[PDB]
Amino acid sequence: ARVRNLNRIIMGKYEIEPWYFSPYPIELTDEDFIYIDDFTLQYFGSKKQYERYRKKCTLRHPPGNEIYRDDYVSFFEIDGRKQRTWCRNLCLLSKLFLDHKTLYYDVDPFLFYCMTRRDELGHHLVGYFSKEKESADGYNVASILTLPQYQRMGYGKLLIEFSYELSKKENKVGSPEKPLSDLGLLSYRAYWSDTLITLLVEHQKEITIDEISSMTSMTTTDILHTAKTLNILRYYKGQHIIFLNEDILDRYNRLKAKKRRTIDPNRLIWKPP
Ligand SMILES: CC(C)(COP(=O)(O)OP(=O)(O)OC[C@H]1O[C@@H](n2cnc3c(N)ncnc32)[C@H](O)[C@@H]1OP(=O)(O)O)[C@@H](O)C(=O)NCCC(=O)NCCS
Ligand code: NA
Repeated sequence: ARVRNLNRIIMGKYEIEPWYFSPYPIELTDEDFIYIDDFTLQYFGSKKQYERYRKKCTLRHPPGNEIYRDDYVSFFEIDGRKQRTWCRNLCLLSKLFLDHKTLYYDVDPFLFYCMTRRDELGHHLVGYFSKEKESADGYNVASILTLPQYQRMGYGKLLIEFSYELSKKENKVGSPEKPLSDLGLLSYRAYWSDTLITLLVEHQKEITIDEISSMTSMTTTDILHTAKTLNILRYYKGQHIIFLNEDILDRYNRLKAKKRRTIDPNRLIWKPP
């Protein structure tokens, strides 16, 4: 009698191996897989069951409002209490790639921003980030995930950038909830670095902290830590600023050569609470 652990999930054409344990309310059996519908995120212990439900009429994108949509990606705003089942299913899936996450069942306190790539085949959920409706610490991101099959493609950077666009529209500075996983922190540092580097070449050669905070919603702390790592912290005309140098132009051109996608602030049609 084999009592196996969840060693792989079937999502679309991908067979994915979990990084961490997730509290799926499933029976332990001699099999080590479950099916995860790439639309409803619902889980099944048998291909047959998955099949039965695949046939039923359902939307082909996240159950939320599409508040951002460009030729590359779309962002859907989902309210936990308004879509408990779907969101609980999203947290269960997310917990497979996070060392720690709050009780997946309690989704009412969060707002979920899900990102999709649109193909001739429709919407494909590639990542998302959650956010506390009310955060005592002003965190603008609770948990953030790029589905593993789509990692290392720039989507995570898009997710972080979008989270900052909400904060800008909200007229508040924000920072991701601490502590961060090594993966998340390295993604954030790359993002903070690319942002200051782009601001210094496309906006102004010298920028004060307030100006950077105003244009990016980044916190003083994250701005200063980033400016120090790049060695661009200086004092000019009475206040601390970040300045442009040769290394920056170089890094910028390299970044640009990578021809990456970004978030167009003008395409965010959204009003904060
Ligand atoms: C942290 C996380 C969101 C990052 O997401 P991601 O989709 O991999 O992020 P990005 O792709 O934007 O990261 C940029 C990296 O992708 C690489 N990349 C992007 N497009 C590429 C392409 N076409 N060819 C080669 N590399 C590419 C970048 O070069 C960069 O590599 P580097 O980090 O060594 O410099 C993801 O690892 C994740 O969901 N992890 C599990 C959850 C977690 O730890 N969350 C943080 C807790 S708050
Ligand atoms: Na996080």
